[PDB]
Amino acid sequence: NEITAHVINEPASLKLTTISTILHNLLKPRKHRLRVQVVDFWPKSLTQFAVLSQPPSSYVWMFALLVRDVSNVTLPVIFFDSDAAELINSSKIQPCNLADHPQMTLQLKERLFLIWGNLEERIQHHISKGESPTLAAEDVETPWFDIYVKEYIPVISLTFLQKRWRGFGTKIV
Amino acid sequence: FHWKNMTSLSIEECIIPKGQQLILEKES
Repeated sequence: NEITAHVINEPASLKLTTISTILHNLLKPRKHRLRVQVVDFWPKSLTQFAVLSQPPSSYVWMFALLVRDVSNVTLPVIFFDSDAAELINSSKIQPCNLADHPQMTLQLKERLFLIWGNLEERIQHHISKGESPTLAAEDVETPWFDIYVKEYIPVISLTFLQKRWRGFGTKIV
Repeated sequence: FHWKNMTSLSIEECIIPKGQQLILEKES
């Protein structure tokens, strides 16, 4: 599990735990560190990686990476707004209507290639073939990198299904 | 596990409440 030179993390004192530990004494906000591989993502079109926040045309980054740890368990990690900008780490790649920006979409693809390798290609391959996108993960080797996540419960009883995780302090280089 | 975020995702879910944000910010 040798991490890519292509992903740098912010200076932090958090130590390495596992996704198994995260899921298995109260439910307050937590801050974890993981050594991880991307196994899936949402949404399936990179064209939809930025959404409209404020009309008429103000967009923000919003997507999720399904990540997998040494302990063979997955976690959906949300990259939103400034944290997603941190990851993308590119002046020329900005939130907008991506369908209207083919060149920038290609640039996004190329940048995200550095964190998930041929995952996107394979996911799209399966969609066109009429097969499940989850097949893609086992087709390819995706790179390893350290990731920071902030655990929290947004306002949408109160169970674990109600927790969300958000990536941060992680940049593609 | 079949996670919700792998089918649907909204801006609601991405917003960290101000109180929880403060806890994370201080511990940093």
